[PDB]
Amino acid sequence: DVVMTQTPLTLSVTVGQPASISCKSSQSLLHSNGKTYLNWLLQRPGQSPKLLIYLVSKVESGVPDRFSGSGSGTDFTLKISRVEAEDLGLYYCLQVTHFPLTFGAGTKLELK
Amino acid sequence: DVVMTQTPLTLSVTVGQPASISCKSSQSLLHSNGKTYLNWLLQRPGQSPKLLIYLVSKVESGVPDRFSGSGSGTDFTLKISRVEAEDLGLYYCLQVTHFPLTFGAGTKLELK
Amino acid sequence: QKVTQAQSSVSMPVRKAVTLNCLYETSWWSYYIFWYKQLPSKEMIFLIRQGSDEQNAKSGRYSVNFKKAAKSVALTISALQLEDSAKYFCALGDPGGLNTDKLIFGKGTRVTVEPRSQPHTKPSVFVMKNGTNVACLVKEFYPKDIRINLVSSKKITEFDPAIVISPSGKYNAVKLGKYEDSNSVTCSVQHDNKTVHSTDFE
Amino acid sequence: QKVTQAQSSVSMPVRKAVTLNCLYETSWWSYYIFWYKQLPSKEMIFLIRQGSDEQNAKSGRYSVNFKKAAKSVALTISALQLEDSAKYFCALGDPGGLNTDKLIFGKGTRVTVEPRSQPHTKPSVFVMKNGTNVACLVKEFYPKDIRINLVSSKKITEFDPAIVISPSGKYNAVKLGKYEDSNSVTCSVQHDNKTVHSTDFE
Amino acid sequence: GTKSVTRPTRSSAEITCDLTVINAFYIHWYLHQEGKAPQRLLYYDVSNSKDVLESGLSPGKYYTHTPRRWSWILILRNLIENDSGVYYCATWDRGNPKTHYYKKLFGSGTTLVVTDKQLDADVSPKPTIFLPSIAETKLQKAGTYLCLLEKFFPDVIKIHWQEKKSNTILGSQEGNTMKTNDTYMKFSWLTVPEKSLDKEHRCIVRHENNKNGVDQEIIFPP
Amino acid sequence: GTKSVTRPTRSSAEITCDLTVINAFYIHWYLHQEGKAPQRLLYYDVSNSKDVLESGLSPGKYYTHTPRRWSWILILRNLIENDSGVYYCATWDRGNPKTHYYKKLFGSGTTLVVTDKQLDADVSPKPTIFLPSIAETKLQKAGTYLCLLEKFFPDVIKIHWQEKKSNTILGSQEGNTMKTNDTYMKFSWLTVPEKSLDKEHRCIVRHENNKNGVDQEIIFPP
Amino acid sequence: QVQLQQPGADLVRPGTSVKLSCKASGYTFTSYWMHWVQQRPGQGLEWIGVIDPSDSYTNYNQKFKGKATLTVDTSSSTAYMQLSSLTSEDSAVYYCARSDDYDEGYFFDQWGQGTTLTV
Amino acid sequence: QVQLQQPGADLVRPGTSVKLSCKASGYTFTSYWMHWVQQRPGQGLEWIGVIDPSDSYTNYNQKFKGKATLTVDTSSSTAYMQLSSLTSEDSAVYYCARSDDYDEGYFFDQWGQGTTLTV
Ligand SMILES: *[C@@H]1O[C@H](CO)[C@@H](O[C@@H]2O[C@H](CO)[C@@H](O)[C@H](O)[C@H]2NC(C)=O)[C@H](O)[C@H]1NC(C)=O
Ligand SMILES: *[C@@H]1O[C@H](CO)[C@@H](O[C@@H]2O[C@H](CO)[C@@H](O)[C@H](O)[C@H]2NC(C)=O)[C@H](O)[C@H]1NC(C)=O
Ligand SMILES: *[C@@H]1O[C@H](CO)[C@@H](O)[C@H](O)[C@H]1NC(C)=O
Ligand SMILES: *[C@@H]1O[C@H](CO)[C@@H](O)[C@H](O)[C@H]1NC(C)=O
Ligand SMILES: *[C@@H]1O[C@H](CO)[C@@H](O)[C@H](O)[C@H]1NC(C)=O
Ligand SMILES: *[C@@H]1O[C@H](CO)[C@@H](O)[C@H](O)[C@H]1NC(C)=O
Repeated sequence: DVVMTQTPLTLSVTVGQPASISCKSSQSLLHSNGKTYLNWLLQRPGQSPKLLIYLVSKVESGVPDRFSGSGSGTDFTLKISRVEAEDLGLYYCLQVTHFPLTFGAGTKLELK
Repeated sequence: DVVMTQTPLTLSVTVGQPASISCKSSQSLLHSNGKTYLNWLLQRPGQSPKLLIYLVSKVESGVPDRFSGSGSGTDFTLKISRVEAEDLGLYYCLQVTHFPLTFGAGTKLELK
Repeated sequence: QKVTQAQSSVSMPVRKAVTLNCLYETSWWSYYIFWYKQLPSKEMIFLIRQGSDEQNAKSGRYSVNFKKAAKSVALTISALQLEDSAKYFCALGDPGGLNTDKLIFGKGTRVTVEPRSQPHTKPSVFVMKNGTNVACLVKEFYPKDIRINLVSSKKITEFDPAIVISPSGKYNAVKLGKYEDSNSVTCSVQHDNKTVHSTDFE
Repeated sequence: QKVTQAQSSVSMPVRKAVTLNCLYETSWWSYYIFWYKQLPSKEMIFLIRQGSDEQNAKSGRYSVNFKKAAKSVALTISALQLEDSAKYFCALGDPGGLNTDKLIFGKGTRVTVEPRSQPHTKPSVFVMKNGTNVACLVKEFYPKDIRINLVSSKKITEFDPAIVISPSGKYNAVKLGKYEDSNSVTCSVQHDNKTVHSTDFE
Repeated sequence: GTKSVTRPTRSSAEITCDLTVINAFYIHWYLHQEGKAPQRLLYYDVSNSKDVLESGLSPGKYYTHTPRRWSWILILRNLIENDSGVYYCATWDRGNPKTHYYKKLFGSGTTLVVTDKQLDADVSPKPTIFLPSIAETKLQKAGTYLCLLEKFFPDVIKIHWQEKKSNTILGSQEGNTMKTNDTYMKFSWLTVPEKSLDKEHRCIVRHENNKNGVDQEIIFPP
Repeated sequence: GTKSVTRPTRSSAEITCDLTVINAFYIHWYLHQEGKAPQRLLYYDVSNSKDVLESGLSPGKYYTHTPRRWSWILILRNLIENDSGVYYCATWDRGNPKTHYYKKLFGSGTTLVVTDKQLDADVSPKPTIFLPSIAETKLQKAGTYLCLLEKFFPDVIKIHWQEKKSNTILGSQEGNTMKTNDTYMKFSWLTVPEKSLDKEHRCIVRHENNKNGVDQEIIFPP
Repeated sequence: QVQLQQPGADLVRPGTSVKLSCKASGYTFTSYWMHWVQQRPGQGLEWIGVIDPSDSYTNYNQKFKGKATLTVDTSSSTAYMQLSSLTSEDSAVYYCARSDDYDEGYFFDQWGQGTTLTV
Repeated sequence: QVQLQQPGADLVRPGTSVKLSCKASGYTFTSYWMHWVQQRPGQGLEWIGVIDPSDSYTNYNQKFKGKATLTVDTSSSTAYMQLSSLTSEDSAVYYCARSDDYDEGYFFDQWGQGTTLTV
């Protein structure tokens, strides 16, 4: 089936340094409908996960402008221009174009 | 049923003397058709009987004019104006209007 | 065309011959005349067809006495059986070369065959009963003149006697009535000036 | 009067809404407009009747967008089910006060309900055989785009694959063929750029 | 093949054609009322499948259904009292070794009765049979059964005796139909010799309004 | 109550009215061909028992038989290729608690096919069923029966699965009719879970030209 | 000339059914009935029965009913009697005679020679 | 404000079927799917299944198929899961989330508080 793979799977990043998290898929995520689906979800430890990025490029309302998304084909990447104290937690790239709805391995954000 | 009765049932009559034989019936012989039936039959001994008188009054052809018939109701009578040597034998009055077809007792003709 | 049959009811003895008339008026030059028999079971059976330009045709026991200028044809039936009691229809037919041509029938006469002229016979009288119904049976009398009388006290309904021909050649009569006293009924037959009772045979 | 329906074939997802047009020309003052549904079993079922002098009537999931001067009425079906795939006929009716009045129908459109927009699913492939006939079965694939190929050597006759909706909400396909070597056939599915063989599950 | 069909007023009636002829070209229909001459009502052309009515008849009253090949049925609408009678299905015959055109083959005839048929109750024949009198067989040495039927409205009734099996058809004298109030009544009898009382006899009565839609059967004691 | 009637050219056809309405006053008849709008052919007045044809139709072609009370049948003569289609028996409805005159009740519709029907052989459906694949139940844990029918001329065919008893109606996807030479062919399938293979299933196929004049029944292995 | 003749005589054992014949010639055999009549020795005639050949219609005496059966062969113009259960008393002279149509005068036109049946 | 809440926690014995609920309010409950997702302690999320309330159309993960049954009560606007054959490994935090129509952008709009199901 479809399985996601997150490359760094850990990131001890200090404040103010932009960072990039890349995830790849076994098969293309370009739906026959005409869109590609990849949700970048942020899980703050102790509470429920919140959605950061939907439709690869777009960003959910109520989210700071530092977060951004890019990529295509089978490889995508989330970018954080500015890393703050509220970005620490876990990050998942989630693929919904194929029904098994596989989740990513999980990227843990830490600080130096 | 219907039964005939001959009164004399014997007649020793000499030549040339007219004779009368009467027979009576229990019921009237007037058929609903419109006729009465009474046959006077002559049986010469040794041969088959021959019919003398039919329909009471009429006479069969080939018979001498001496024989005649009369009567009505329930009583009839055969008359022989002249008695000859060829009239000897037996005589029957036969009734056919009722189906049992009863025959008469029989009148024997003899000579003195 | 118009076909009329004069006779309304004809009765003949067995083994005799009968003749039925048929008057008709036509307009064509050449025509045909057919005779049909209708049994009591309503079955029209073809009997004979006489060619107008032909002689008096004969078919079995049926003959036609036809003359071209007569404008009247009679059917003669010889040696009448007992099953010839039927209704005879005379039909006039247009030239049969076409298939639309119809037959125009007359009112039709009726033929009945009584037993031959026979000597008288004393009939036998019997009584049957199942329930309130009572049946008086009279057997084997040739003279049709008969008067079956049922003697009882509570006659509720009465039916006219049925008189039919028998296979033996004589007449059988049956009279049906409704009586409360089923076993108290008697039968009297006034046939040929003689009286017959039902108990004379018991 | 004359009624024409523009659409010839309409396809909509489940739980969505569809609209079918009906153009018509009339001459009377007051008329009526009816909508009828014909199932695949040929059963005309009444859907809605819109009073000409009345407002836009609503009956269940069916609505009519009617304006007196529009001379065109459209039927809106909301929350489409899966059993609504039928033939829709638009009928114009003369004033129904009399009983001789007829309904004049249009050519009628066709409505099909495809499964809702769904994520892709890998279909499962199996093979059945009884005699020379061979059946290739493909189960549970959402994208209709599919190419079932039967690989053998003595294809005598072939039948176009039948693709239907399933109770699960996805597509089932069956392809039937005639093959002398019944057990020597293989199945290949070129679905969603990926290849599936029948032996991948044995 | 004789039959009767009873129908109410304003109903529709079907009359079957008993002819089994083949490759016919025209089928004529004849009406025979009581006391009147038979007269043709119409004729159906099967080459063009069109029925032609005799002059003086209202169109839309008759019809010649052809449900199968070589099978015809006449259909009557708006039945009224006058419609009763007997209906014959007839046809000419074409060709012969000697071209006589001898006859016009006629059907078995079907009686049609038109009644009110709204106050009509059950009018199937109800048998009340009779037993032989012992005094009769005492001297005459024979038995005379009597199968009585009563209270039936359609007078078209066929009573014949078959003893135990159909092959034994016995001649049985029969009286004429007698009208009792609105219904009819009939009675038949059979005389059997000494070598007949050891079996059972049936007066197999056929009637249109008979129960179960089939002919009755009345067993007699031996 | 759907049905099909196949007839040759020049024959006559009967189409039954499935409406069970009571005290009706008019009965309209609608023809629906393929690719064309439904159109009314005639309407029968039962008050006067007279059928009125739409303008432009030749009289003597149709008829509205009424064999019983509240039962109607349309009779067609001189059948030709154009006569095929679907026939609907329809009627308006009179009265209501709220006088809507809402609808025109429509019949079940009867398909009529007109063919040559002289070179036609026996065209009853001939089933060639299929068995579940063991590999399919090996992992998917289900069985997929397949009831195949072939070589039937009247395409009006109703295939539904009833398992062992009629109360068990199973949803069964079915492919469209496929034309093979002059005849037609069809195939249906049913998917059953693990708790279904212990019984027997029947694809009860109803077809007009089916043998014995009754619907077939094909038993499946468990 | 009309002529009916019969076998001259016959001798049978008791208990054996016998057959008697009356050959007729010289006239229309159909139009006239045939009457069989017995005659015991020393007694008058006794009517046995009548057979009509055209319709083969037969009537028998009440006493002789069943004992005597009358039949006709129209092809050969013959009339036969079958006698059953012969005993001592069933020996007599048997005669066949010709009758008429009963509507225009009934009579016994001619007689045969008879047959003296003895047991 | 759209809000979905779940029971805070639950403690059951192994081998007992359990029922989980996700109460939703403040939005059109019909127009959005409901996705159930599990989370093992110390591991990432794992999708369980999806239920469409309008048509009650449910899809399940291959591994969790049969174990979890999804149902909806539209009258009370609730979504329930039935868990069968509970064992040691079937203890995790279960979450309900809201989705969109998949044709104009798919996302997980909101999440509940979850429920830490322990055996
Ligand atoms: C008198 O009539 C009654 C009424 O039919 C006869 O009773 C029938 O007897 C037969 C004998 O086989 C039964 O099968 C019928 O069911 C009886 N019918 C009834 C009771 O309605 C009775 O037998 C007649 N009496 C006779 C012939 O002596
Ligand atoms: C393949 O098709 C044949 C032909 O129909 C099937 O044979 C039938 O088997 C059933 C079993 O109940 C019998 O009742 C029928 O009489 C058979 N029909 C015949 C011999 O014509 C056969 O079962 C099918 N193979 C399968 C299902 O595996
Ligand atoms: C699509 O198919 C091509 C065939 O060459 C293959 O190279 C490519 O990887 C496939 N893509 C996916 C996503 O399966
Ligand atoms: C006829 O009947 C009357 C009745 O008085 C009777 O006197 C007479 O004798 C009867 N005749 C016959 C021949 O029975
Ligand atoms: C007809 O039945 C009535 C019933 O009251 C009865 O009074 C009358 O006598 C019957 N008539 C006949 C002719 O049977
Ligand atoms: C029709 O049958 C003929 C028989 O010769 C065959 O050649 C042909 O291929 C068949 N066609 C179809 C479409 O089945």
